[PDB]
Amino acid sequence: SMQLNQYTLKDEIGKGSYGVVKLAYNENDNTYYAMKVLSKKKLIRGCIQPRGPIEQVYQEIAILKKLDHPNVVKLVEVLDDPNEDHLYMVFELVNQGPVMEVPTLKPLSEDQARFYFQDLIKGIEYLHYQKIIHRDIKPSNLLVGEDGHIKIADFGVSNEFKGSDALLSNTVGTPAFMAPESLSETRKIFSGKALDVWAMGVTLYCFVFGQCPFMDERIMCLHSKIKSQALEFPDQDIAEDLKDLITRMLDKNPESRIVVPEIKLHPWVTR
Ligand SMILES: CC[C@@H]1C(=O)N(C)c2cnc(Nc3ccc(C(=O)NC4CCN(C)CC4)cc3OC)nc2N1C1CCCC1
Repeated sequence: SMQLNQYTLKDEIGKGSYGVVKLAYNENDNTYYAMKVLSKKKLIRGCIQPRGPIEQVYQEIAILKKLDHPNVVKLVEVLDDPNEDHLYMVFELVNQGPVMEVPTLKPLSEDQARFYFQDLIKGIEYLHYQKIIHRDIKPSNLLVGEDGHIKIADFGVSNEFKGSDALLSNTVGTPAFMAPESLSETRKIFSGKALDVWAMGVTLYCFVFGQCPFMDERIMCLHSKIKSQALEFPDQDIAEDLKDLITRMLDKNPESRIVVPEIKLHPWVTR
């Protein structure tokens, strides 16, 4: 292990382009946390020129500091010495980790999917209320806590807006979960809340089938399938109310796509 202020850093629980995540034991309160460790030098290294990479991280932090909800992760501390390369983001630990990796041969049951989907609705409703568009909803960003409920993580590409919805032009997120309106070659403008609904719909399909509705290892071909291919369900066999709900979330037109208030009232959700 190693010591970092009051924390004892232990097993590595994650890694990515961002850096790494360590299990961190706080010696003052005898509690485990998740510590994301980022290198400023490594971060330095709809196609708008975004703000710089360290600056994106501070935007993520600013968003996380506004959020306090049982189905959203909780940032507790940021350590950022101006004379050090590393930035540390300390979160409350979410015991059981990501709900699933996709693809998997082990999909969730319909009832287990409903349970988590209800948590996902509650978290997204809260985020939208707080004027945050998440932009990277997918199963691996939904963490299962000790109480068995999911929490929405990874606000790395999330947007904060003022007014009734965001007006977005940047094509960010995970390709398999991006909505068709975000994928035009033509520079255009799209609303944010519907992006999250689309991603929820892909997520729900993944929950019950273990594989995404649009799949291709070639990202260019994946984008084409999302824009042009009709949604199809395998033969293996889900309830018709579930197919209806997924179908409505995966409406390619964001003007007619189901909205969160309606999702809350859908038969599959309320049973
Ligand atoms: C801090 C970033 C983010 C967050 O926002 N919070 C709050 C968070 C809270 N708690 C966790 N917890 C755990 C996450 C992953 C694991 C785990 O078992 N990881 C494996 C280790 C071996 N490796 C080869 C494959 C992965 C265990 C966790 O808790 C015991 N993760 C969190 N994550 C991330 C979610 C994926 C990476 C970390």
